[PDB]
Amino acid sequence: VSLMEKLKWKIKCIENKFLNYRLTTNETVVAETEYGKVKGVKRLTVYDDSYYSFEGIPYAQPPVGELRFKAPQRPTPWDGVRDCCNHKDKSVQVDFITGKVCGSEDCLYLSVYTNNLNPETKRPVLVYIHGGGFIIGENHRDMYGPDYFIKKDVVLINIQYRLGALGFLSLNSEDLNVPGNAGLKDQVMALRWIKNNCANFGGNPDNITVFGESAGAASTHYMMLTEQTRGLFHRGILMSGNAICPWANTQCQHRAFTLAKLAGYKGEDNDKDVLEFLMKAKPQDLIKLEEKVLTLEERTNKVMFPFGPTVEPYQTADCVLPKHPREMVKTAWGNSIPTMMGNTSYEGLFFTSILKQMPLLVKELETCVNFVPSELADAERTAPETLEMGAKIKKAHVTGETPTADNFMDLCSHFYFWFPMHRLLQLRFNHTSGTPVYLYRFDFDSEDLINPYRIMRSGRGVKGVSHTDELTYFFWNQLAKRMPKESREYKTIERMTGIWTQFATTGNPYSNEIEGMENVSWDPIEKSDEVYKCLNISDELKMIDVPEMGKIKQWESMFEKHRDLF
Repeated sequence: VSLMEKLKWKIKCIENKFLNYRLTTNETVVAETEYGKVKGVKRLTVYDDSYYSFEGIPYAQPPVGELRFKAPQRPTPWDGVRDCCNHKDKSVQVDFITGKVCGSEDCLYLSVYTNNLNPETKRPVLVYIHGGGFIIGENHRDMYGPDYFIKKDVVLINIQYRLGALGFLSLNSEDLNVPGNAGLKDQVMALRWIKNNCANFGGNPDNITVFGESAGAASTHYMMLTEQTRGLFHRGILMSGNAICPWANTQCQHRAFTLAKLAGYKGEDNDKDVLEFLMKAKPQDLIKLEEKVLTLEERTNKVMFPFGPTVEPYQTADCVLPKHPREMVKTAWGNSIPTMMGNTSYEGLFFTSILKQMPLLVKELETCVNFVPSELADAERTAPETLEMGAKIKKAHVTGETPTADNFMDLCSHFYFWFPMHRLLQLRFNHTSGTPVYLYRFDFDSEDLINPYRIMRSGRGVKGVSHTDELTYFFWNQLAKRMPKESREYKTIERMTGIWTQFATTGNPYSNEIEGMENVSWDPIEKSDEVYKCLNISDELKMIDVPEMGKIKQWESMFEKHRDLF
């Protein structure tokens, strides 16, 4: 990331600190939790609203020392008042602006926000799980500010969970009790804390919505798949992702050794000696080296991250993913709760940055074999069957004689997002009570209001609605500003938070108290539907047929001779 964006960020960081001070009040409050009392504080928003803020509530034991890489344990109760007027640190990770490691191993906290601590009726409980590819992210308000949501009458909660190798190391040896998915197991324990404590903040424990975007979307989906959380929450919103996206799981059991070697380990590939080294290494050193773990083969086959969600090699008490995600949909309690899913209108436009450093990636579209789903393609991607699937991909996205950058980013929309969405819907249809699923397509483009991910994807002065462009209209961030109430930006904030809160409350996303939904008749998807219908969210709110349907079906035809793998 460029030196200018670095200094610009440094200055906005300094601004945000002083703003946060100014926006604080002296009105402190105390709430009960099952672990003991917590002291929160009231804060202001730039829209002259206010909210109670409880930050830094522990939901797990600090996972340091001997607890590193392990499933989380319940925190120790205290008797007195715990100070929750300040945010805790983020999970150890590489900062995308600076490039330096930041954060701490002590990161298993959550934040509770609400405009009213003593509501006359118990409120909808909304739980946000952040994305960031399971390797970056945080619940700090400089990134996920509750300022928009607190205009509505909900309780909003933002969790953290362990990222990267510290969150997702996995070892085969059953004796060492590092099966994997510790970060997911962090999410489960936060959910249980939210179940049992949200009433003390005015929340309805029988009306909880979990939602997330990107890796947060796949997390939300994982929380709907596992037996560990059955009945815990009642609605789900999958924003740009789910658990069967190609990036959303990987078998990483051999990569521990690679990571140890990068970090100075001398010895042989056996799990015990690997684990002992990794247990004593500096967290920052482990996180800094994660970038180098993936081989060239793996990157070529589109493996995006070294460590992440995985099928655990042996079942333990806290086990979360005991089979491949596709197999879990077939037995998932979450299949029978109201669900909303959706994508932006140009998801893959995100990858512009990566394309500018690697122009060669656009030649991959000449045969498109590297984009054939892994479970279908051969090792070298050279088999005649593979070139044949590759061809079907190429006819779907290459518009001219020669492949373009837009063809590429278009393909990525489908490879990483639409096609996995299509596979999940169809699969879910086969194994469900018949609760509704609603589709949206976020198609609103503005550059007047942005979020920090635009800095990352080099999204300055680039038209189209990329992956994460929608977060801008849900949370406050330190790049935001107060928008006039008549602006298209402000109106979309109202519409977006309105719909989400409407769905959180009723399990139905439609309301005519939302401006622009007058002629909207938003139906759920039926299995009988050959074409997906979704609410397209732009300057106007209009029900349409999913524009990406034709390509979606083209991708499906790769499974013609392999329908059981669909």
